[PDB]
Amino acid sequence: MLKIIIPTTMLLPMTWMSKHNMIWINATVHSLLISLISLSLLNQLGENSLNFSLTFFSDSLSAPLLVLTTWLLPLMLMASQSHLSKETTTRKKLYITMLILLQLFLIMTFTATELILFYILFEATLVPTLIIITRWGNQTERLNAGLYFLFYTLAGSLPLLVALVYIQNTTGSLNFLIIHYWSHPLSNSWSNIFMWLACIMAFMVKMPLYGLHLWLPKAHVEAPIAGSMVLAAVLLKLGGYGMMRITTILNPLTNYMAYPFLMLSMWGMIMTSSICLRQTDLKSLIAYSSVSHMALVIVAIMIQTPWSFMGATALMIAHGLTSSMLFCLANTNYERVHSRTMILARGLQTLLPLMATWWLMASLTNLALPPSINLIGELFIITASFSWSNITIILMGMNMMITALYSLYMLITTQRGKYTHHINNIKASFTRENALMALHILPLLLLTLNPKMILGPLY
Amino acid sequence: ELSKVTKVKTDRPLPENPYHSRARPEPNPEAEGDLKPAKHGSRLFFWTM
Repeated sequence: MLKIIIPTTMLLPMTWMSKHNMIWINATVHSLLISLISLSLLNQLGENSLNFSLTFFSDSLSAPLLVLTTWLLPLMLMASQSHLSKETTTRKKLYITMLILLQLFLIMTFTATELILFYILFEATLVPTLIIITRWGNQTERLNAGLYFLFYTLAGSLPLLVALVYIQNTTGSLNFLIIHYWSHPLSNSWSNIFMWLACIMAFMVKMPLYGLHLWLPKAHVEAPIAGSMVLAAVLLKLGGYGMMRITTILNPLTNYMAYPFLMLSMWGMIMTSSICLRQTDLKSLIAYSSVSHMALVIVAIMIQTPWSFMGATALMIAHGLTSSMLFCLANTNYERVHSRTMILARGLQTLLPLMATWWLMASLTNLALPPSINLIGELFIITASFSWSNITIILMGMNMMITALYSLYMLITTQRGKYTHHINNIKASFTRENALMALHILPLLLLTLNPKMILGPLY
Repeated sequence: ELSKVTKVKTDRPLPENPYHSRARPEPNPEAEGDLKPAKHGSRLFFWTM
């Protein structure tokens, strides 16, 4: 696995020792090369995981996420080139290094074989994120947003540390393979209930469960574009990956302990989609849409059926791509009008035609249009939940309807109508932004030809 | 001359246990042979060495 870790580390001295006219170019070149190399990790075996060594391993769950991170880093660089153009060279290098450290930490989380190493790195991801959100954010709310995010994550994760150490002491090991083979049923005692909670709430905070989701809108709104990109694409899927990894040792107590979280997510999807129906900030609308989409992944993980896990993996990948692209489009609009108000700039379908097509395709993917992987994941989760209980279909259908409603409402409000008269600074879209949207969309559409790659280890 | 330490030739046996001491407790087992490296190094969580 070091074939990906070592170049990621070498990115730092490269950027630090590169000329001020070549940081972005070199970073993009070698991040894209790293993604190309990490594409080799998709050759997963049917039954056994790829055990590179004692410390790192990868299965059909880790590989798609690793590829997504290695692919998203260049996209973040391209999106963050614009506003970080008048910054000094040292701060640009610092921002690039923060992004690289975040990517490295994400890789080592998705490849870790030890639960405690996974925890260490998955909590280490906070520091680069928090710095990015509180240092290069534009608003004055970036300070409160960073605190909310950091403290929600830590208050969720510290009991997870306690529980992991307790499990290490009792079972003797935290290795995923051993903890999977030497698995044992959990009794219905209060101690097991609280161990289950300690293991679950940490990831429930990460992928925002309805009620613990208040940090996501602040974090996604106040952070810069690249920060929002990671937070939406990978930092939310961290919780899902952790939950899918740890649910092995949390049975059969889950059957009875999942009801509160299942109900919370199945109602919060509707609540957050309705909130999206009545949002005035584009980034806030996208963040609440992300909450609504991750509610389905939470449900799928808490049901623990093979179709649910496949749908969860597919939805994670698809939602990461779609949310990142939506945030990039909103960033372009913001950099054009210097405001995040949705109703401020209207009739953009007549001034930026290709950007309108990008918005249309992104919204279609967001509302789970067949045969996109978004729909593949959503339909798999819906079938799994229907098998779990037939009543679930009502909430699932209502959520789908409201998602289509608010996505098309965003499309109509932004890229339709009469152009805003007074706004005169809307210049023709650059090649960089269009290339960013194309690099967001094309892998997403291509994955529908080979959906088996992102369907998880249970395919 | 009255302060010098003298030898006294007696016939009464020398007391075996003047303090009436109990049996001294058995000492702990004392060490072992040569040292060998730890089986898999420091078995501290994820550290392989």
